[PDB]
Amino acid sequence: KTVDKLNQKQESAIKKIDNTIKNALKDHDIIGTLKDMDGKPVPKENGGYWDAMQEMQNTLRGLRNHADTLKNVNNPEAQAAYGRATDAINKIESALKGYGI
Amino acid sequence: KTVDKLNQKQESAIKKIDNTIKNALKDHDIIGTLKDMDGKPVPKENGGYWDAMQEMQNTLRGLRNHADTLKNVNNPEAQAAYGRATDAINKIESALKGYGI
Amino acid sequence: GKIFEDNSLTIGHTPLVRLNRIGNGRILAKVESRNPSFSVKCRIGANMIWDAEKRGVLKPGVELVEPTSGNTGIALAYVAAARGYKLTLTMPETMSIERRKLLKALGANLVLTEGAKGMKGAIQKAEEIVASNPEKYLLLQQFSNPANPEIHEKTTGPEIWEDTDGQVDVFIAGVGTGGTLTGVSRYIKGTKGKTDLISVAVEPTDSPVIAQALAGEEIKPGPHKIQGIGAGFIPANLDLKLVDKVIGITNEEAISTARRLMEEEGILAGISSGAAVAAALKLQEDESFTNKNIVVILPSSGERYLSTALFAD
Amino acid sequence: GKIFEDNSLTIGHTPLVRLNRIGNGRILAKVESRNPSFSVKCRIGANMIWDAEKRGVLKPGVELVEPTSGNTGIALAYVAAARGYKLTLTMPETMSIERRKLLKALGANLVLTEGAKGMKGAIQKAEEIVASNPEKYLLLQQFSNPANPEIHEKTTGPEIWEDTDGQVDVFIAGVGTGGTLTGVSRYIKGTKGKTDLISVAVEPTDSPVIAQALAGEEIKPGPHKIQGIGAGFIPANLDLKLVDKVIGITNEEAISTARRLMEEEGILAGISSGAAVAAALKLQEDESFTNKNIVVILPSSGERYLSTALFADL
Repeated sequence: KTVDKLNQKQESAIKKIDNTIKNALKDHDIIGTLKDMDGKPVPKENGGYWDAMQEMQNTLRGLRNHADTLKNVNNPEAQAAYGRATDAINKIESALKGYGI
Repeated sequence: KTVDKLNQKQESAIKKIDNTIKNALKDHDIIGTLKDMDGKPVPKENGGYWDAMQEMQNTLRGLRNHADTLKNVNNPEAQAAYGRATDAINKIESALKGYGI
Repeated sequence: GKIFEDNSLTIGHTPLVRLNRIGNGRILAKVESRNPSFSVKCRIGANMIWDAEKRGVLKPGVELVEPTSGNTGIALAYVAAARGYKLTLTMPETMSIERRKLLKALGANLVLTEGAKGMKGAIQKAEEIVASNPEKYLLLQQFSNPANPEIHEKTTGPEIWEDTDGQVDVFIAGVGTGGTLTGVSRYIKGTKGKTDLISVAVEPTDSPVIAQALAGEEIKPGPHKIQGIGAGFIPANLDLKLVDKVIGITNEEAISTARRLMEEEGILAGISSGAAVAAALKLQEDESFTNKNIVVILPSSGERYLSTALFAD
Repeated sequence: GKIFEDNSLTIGHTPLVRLNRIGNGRILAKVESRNPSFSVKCRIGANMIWDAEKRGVLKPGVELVEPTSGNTGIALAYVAAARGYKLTLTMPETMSIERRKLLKALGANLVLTEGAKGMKGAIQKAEEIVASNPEKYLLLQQFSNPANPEIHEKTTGPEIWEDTDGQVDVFIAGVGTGGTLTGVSRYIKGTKGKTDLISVAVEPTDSPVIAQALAGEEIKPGPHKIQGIGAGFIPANLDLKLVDKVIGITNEEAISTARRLMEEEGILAGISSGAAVAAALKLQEDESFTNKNIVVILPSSGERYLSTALFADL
């Protein structure tokens, strides 16, 4: 019955995962991404145009990276975080799969 | 060398002709009518509001009637008014002839 | 098979569709939005320019110029893009952003004239532009130029003839330039020798100049909502000797019948398309026409008009 | 001659046009916006419903239901209008007013699902509606239903064969459902026995799942701007055994090339049309393909997209 101590790198990955889930997964973050996919951001910038698509890509890339860090780690706290990341990714992918078709 | 005195009816037609020209013919009246022809009329409630189309029809019908009244009258003041009416009708007709094609 | 050398050569061979829930089933609607720029005007955007080439007037350095606020601008724009010509269009500044965007994407040069001056303002500016260098610029003149009815005689008419197997009785077309009506009737009456054919012009009730003209009455045009027809005068490309009859349609009749084409027939339709079909419907009220085959022209798709009052609910 | 009994029978026989100023002149673009509802999807809006009649499941009282935010909604809407069926579409509430209006005019019943739930929200509601009365409702299922590639095999493919007189070398299509690519390739490779043909799928670089799948990599979809393709998974109607190759295209490449189609060729084109033509352009950089005949699909007209970023600079 083995359990390994998390390092800073892994404790960081867990911290960032729950953060980007709270702040970068809000409803208007997803709605914004969908409307950007329909071509209506609107593309003009009077400042703070925000490029929701780009943010959402970064959110995905981030989650996928922290998930990689925590995937095989023998700590249960790491595996719970890996689950939360995997879940978040599936929340996003279900929202945009098959959109616009 | 004959000249006839104008009656109440004709003096009225002369009065109405010059009024509808300053008041019911404005750039905003012609522009509004053109935009109504394109199917995009301005929403309630503005002064001198929509339908500019209906107003401009009323304006045309009015001018055409007063012109009819003044057409054969032997008075020079009547014929000058008839000219101003005829002119206004041509102003409007030149604006919308061939539009949207 | 067929490889078209450029998109202007893809015009025509628009389908003829039976209207099942509108009328008694003898109304055959020719859908003219099935075209490269998606309007009946595609036909003359091509052939007006083709013709200018054949006559030799259009050659290197020569640019095209036309006043139009309507589909003719879109038809000239895509053809000039496909055949590599410079196009300049004049229209009043009343033209919306979205419509400007559509013409610019097709590479047209847009000159917006003064709104209160209206359509004559544009016609003036176009002529002033041709006047600055009469050698450089070429004016197409959609209302006068005989290429316009010609293409309908060479293509549009033959199609109606071929697809109906000579059995068309009444032909109904709204009149913007008159080119469609003139040319089709000129093919069917003249070339196929059926003088039986009843050609019906459709105009708005609010600018009923064809009815005024056929009655010897003074010509008294007005503003109307049926976009694409109702020129407000008798254009040179309308030959009245071919016109047997004219039916006036109200703004409301056109808009309601346009909505019926989309919902009941699945056919995307603009106001003028509803107008022409409503004329066919009025013709079926007269009991002499009830057993007769009616081919009606459907000039444009409702999608083009999506921001307008055509969609109210 | 021909009288069509209703507008659904007018599908097809879209023109094949040589691109003169784009590429070297061997790119042949099939303009699929010349269709009753003006998209390549007109073809499956019809036969998905035709097929449903033939199988007998669609009969009196039975209404149609599909989740879609794209052209498939427009293609089902007009066919249900022409053949007299009751239609219900589910899409997220992100859909613009103008697009709603277009579907309503065609008589579709619209159910707007919760925006944050996205496209799964619509797919769920669609299933719940069919679940409420399985006898009354019929789900078309554009990604799985075999009627979808079938027309492309019966019509789209045959046309490409005939118009080119068997001389097509490369066939290029963006993949939304995969139906076009699958069915056309199935006609040209299978039925006319030309296995030489190179079938090239086009997807966005930001959701490159076909490239991931062909490399045995994990599937990692993302948001992209190319509307109509980039489903974000391998749809059942995409048969990979027919796919010889896949080219990923950037948002900017598709938009810039769409604009080139309208300005240089006179062809109204939406983003996905620029995408497919840009793939043909990338293929001509490889000098093994420079002399080959390339037929590329052009699914939609830019006019449909007139309010979007496809038209930016004034």
